[PDB]
Amino acid sequence: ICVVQDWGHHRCT
Repeated sequence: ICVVQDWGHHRCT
C-alpha cells in the first residue's frame, strides 16, 4: 500500500 504525497507519488502497483 502507498498513497502518501499526492503531488509526488512513487510507483505502487
